[PDB]
Amino acid sequence: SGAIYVGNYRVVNRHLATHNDWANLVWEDSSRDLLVSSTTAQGCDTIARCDCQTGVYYCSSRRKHYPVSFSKPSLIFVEASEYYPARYQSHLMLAVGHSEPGDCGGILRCQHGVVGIVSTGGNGLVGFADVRDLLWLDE
Ligand SMILES: CSc1ccccc1CC(=O)N1CC[C@@H]2[C@H](C1)[C@H]2C(N)=O
Ligand SMILES: [Zn+2]
Repeated sequence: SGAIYVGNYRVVNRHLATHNDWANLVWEDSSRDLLVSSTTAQGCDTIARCDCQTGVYYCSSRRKHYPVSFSKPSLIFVEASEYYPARYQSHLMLAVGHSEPGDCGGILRCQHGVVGIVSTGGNGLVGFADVRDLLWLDE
């Protein structure tokens, strides 16, 4: 679990979105595993606007942060899941690193701010859904 709080928006994994997230829906993209809902309180997270390929992510299954190198956002095999079936996540970045399913929602950050959230992985990989292209989150 986990979310990004920026302005009057809450960014979560679409597969973990709650009833309240869907009742206050702003945008969702099944192909990206993202959902953005509106909030009453103002969030103070900063979204990164960059092309960094290195950062640090939080891994709840180890209670640890790990530094990683990750690929640029691209279309990639997501193993047909319970929430979804086979298809290629768009805007997904991969790194070598530990992850388990509840790891989804952990934040990946670079020196510029939030880059994305854990969204795929397995067999020694970890996938992050990029949010740097969502320029509207800042307004
Ligand atoms: C960190 S995910 C993971 C980690 C180790 C082992 C297995 C997984 C896979 C997993 O259970 N997933 C959650 C639901 C859907 C795909 C990934 C998500 C998507 N974005 O399509
Ligand atoms: Zn950066």
